[PDB]
Amino acid sequence: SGFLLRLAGPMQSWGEHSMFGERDTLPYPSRSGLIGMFAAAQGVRRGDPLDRYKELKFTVRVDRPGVRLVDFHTIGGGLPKERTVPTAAGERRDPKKATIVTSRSYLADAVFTVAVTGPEADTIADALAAPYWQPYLGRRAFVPDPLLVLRRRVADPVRELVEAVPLPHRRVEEDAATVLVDLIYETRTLTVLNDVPLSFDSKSRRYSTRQIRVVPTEVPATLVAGPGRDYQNKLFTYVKQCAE
Amino acid sequence: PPSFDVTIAPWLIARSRDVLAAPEMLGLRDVLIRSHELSDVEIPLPPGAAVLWRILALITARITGLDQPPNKNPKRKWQARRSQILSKGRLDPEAVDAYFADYSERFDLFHPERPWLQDPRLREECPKTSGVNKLAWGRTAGENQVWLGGHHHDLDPHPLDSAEAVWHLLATLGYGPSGMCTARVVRGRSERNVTAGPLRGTVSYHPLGRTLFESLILNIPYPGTGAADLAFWEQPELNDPLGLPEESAGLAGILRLDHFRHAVLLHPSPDGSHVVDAWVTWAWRERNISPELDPYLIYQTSKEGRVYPRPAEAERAIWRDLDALLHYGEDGNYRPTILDNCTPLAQVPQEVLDSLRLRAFGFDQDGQARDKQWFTATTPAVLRWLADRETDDNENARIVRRITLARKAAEALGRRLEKACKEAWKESNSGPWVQHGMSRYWAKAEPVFWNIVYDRPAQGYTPGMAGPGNAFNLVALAAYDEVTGPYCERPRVAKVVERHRSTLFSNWTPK
Amino acid sequence: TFVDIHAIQTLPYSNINRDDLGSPKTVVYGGKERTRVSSQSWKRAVRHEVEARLGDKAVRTRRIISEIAKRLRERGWDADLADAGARQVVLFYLPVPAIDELAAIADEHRDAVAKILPADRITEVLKSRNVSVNLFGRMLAELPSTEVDGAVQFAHAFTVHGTTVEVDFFTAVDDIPKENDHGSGHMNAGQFSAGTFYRYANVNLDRLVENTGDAQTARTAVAEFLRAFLSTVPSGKQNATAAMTLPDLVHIAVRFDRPISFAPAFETALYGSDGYTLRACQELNNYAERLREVWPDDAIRGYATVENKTDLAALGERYDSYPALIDAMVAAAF
Repeated sequence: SGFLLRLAGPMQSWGEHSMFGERDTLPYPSRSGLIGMFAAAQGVRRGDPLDRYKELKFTVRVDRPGVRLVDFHTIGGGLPKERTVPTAAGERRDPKKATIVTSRSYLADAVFTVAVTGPEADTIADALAAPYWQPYLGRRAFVPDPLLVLRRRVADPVRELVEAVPLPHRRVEEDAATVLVDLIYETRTLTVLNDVPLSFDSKSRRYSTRQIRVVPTEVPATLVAGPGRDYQNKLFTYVKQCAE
Repeated sequence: PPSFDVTIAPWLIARSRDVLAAPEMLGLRDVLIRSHELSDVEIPLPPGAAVLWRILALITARITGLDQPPNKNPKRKWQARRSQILSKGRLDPEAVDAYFADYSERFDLFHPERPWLQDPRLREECPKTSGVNKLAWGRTAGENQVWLGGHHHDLDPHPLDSAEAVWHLLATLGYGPSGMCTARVVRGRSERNVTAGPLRGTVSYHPLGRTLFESLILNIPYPGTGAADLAFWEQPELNDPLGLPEESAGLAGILRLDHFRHAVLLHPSPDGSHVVDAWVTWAWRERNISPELDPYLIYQTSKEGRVYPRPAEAERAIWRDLDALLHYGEDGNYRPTILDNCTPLAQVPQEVLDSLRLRAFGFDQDGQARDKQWFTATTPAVLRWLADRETDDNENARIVRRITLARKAAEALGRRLEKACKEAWKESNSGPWVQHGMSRYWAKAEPVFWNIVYDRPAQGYTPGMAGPGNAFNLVALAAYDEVTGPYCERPRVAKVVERHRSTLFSNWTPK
Repeated sequence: TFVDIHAIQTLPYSNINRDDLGSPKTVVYGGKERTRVSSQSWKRAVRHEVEARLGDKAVRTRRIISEIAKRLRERGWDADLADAGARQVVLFYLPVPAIDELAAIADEHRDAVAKILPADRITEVLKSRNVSVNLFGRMLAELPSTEVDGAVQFAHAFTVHGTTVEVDFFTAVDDIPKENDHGSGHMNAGQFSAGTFYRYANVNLDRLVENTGDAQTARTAVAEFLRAFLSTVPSGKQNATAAMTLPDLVHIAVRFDRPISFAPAFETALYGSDGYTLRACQELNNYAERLREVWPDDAIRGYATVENKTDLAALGERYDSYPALIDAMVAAAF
């Protein structure tokens, strides 16, 4: 069981440890984010129990790391002296000091191939194919890849990440095989981070620590696509035999 | 009556060294007594963790460490003693109950008389209440704008769990804004202003091991021999808002737990497990700098003789666990004294040292009243795995030599790039480039680090050579060259930017 | 039940929304730099135009006081003195279900028209729309209101070809000359960039109409939304670089399963020395063809174009004009 989401598109930003103006993202997706996306695809309002999404497994193969960019983001500026974002007491600020400036970072031009393995994976897949809310990647303004769900049904999808999945073009030496690609499994762990989601309600966001271990694996060089227009093509023909 | 004592009430998220499944809540006495069974304890707020780990270390030093040096070559004999407690393996339960026996009446948060590290007199004497919003972090206060950290309209105050209340409380009592807090009428005198927190805007470094026990005793800084003093909750009589705060050479006065610059209070709910209102205001109005500088922080000297903690930087947290790696090095003046008296070999630990790991709780902020970000940093155990997995002495030493080298040079070029951008922008106009340059520089330069540790072909330099091979230097040229590239068109900016750009080329040791 | 909208719009030499240092915001997609306009920009620019019309279609046309016909008139409450409130409901704009309260809690009391202060009950216009709160998320000057979201997913607009910023050296000249001329006001440099932006947005009427009701009111809100999405252009430095334009290609599609963007079609940047509109049009077509023949679905597609050279097959049936396309698609949406 399981399916292979294809995390790609113009921009991605999985945030963490940022409860102020300055927002930051991780160099790889976080289960809280994509579990929020499945939850958004199944129609569970914030505050509902998320126990159903427990018992899931997410190994993610990073195709390209992508470069980090900072997004400057001012909110409430230029508006007249009687329209901004109120204060808790209700007394607005002076228009010269009214707007609030947040500089939210984001990860750009990267593509990940996650491998979901869970008991509810089939309904999750069928929910992503038709959701009850626009599914996004990190934040609402980021639009996901069209091929959000690369392969809908595969037994042992991890083996599919280790072999027979298209990769974007990169420098490959002559008649060289064994090109390394990093994938994260969850001793010899890399880091601990607040990912497991316990509650999404806006009144009390509650998360917990989760282990992460990045293993650099080797893949045969027969997956690297060509210079341009070849990668998207090869992945289309790859998603073509999904019916078969 | 509502009551909540940290002794037995569960408020600390704890997990054992076992399976690592279903961690659960534990009180203070319970996580202490069976520390030998628990892997580690944590609370979601890194500020609250930076103070929590200080009170925990002070407690374990109240009983375990005995926090009192003997008098026959004291320092040395003390290191021996604590090495013996470490050799034993755990805590004495009759010692734990023997320490609470003297203070079983102190730890109630909502004690009607003299509560736990709060000011009971501040109940009255305050015209208005500061509100729970100001006590909670990342929550919109009266003047803030209701956009982030979940809407909280100064009204319908979502009551906080007593656990969250002691977390935010312990953090605010540590890191704290300075300026225009709730006014108090002391002896008929009212003074609406407040000083800043003692740890505000600084990164803390706490060593942690396999079991919580050795972590606790390793977090014990050598108690400066002096007049034995007590922490805040031990003092028999409540402090005077006016007057100079008591002086303390003992560890209780160097862990910043003898007197705090703030004074908070929790208004209990009839249920007893929720806080409804709070009070946050000045507790001491006359300035006082703490002697015997904090062993956790990193201090750097400026001109004129003043010593100040190196401020935090979100730009360093752009990559995870960056400061965590300070266990390598070390590093040129950039090292906490607690590490300088517990991590090396001049101490008497034998095998827990071979599994020691560093952790860092940082909360960058402006020194007055504006907060920017928090972040934790636990060192990657994988860097230990690589050194152990090969089982070759020369390779076990070549690997760690490669991590040490890459880290030292990495931060070296980081600061060299900072001064490069500061002089470039400060001289261009005759700054705003440091934020972008640094952010993009670490964000980009850390995958190179992981690229060098696995001796994989990195930018600039291929595996095989001795050290970092001078590669992230090229990464610094990339970040610097692109952050200021579109602006170096006219010859003025071009020649100044270049003149400062001819520094990154050093060290730059050739092939 | 997902109205997806794509549009190719070529903006001339200007600077719509600058960065933290003057440069225009840029993403690096498919390896190459690409100037972009933030989603917020093209949002506050559409919204600020929607209300300007929807919230004005119209106090002189449909009106709010023009009620009673279902709570104050065909109810008995002074069928002639109907102005009972009316005039008592004044001392933003709602739909109809939330208007039942408008003519509802507007009765009872006494009344006091014999010559009118209970508003804490009607004021909740936004708490339950204010359709401008179901289309787009909450307001920007009112505390949250049970419905913080949403619905109208809006995507960032990046160029379809790598464009580098270009420095516009400019100078200010003082008009009072001393005996040492040419002492201009202040030399400086302002960065600008031109290019052909790709834009995209989604409207989820499914989970939308609920929050409201009258499918006709919802229909009006989405139709004016699409017209505002094509019509509007941000208000950044326009008074110094007039960059007002219309999209050279408009593709509205109604999908009954899930919204889909065509951004990856523009992954491989386009090299030039020629124009970019025709190449972008035929390339978006090609991507729509392979994607359509790989993920087959019974959806509706329509598009307008300001160039009669090519024939775009995969984009549906080529309507004649933007408002005709919008009308036939909003109608075809239910």
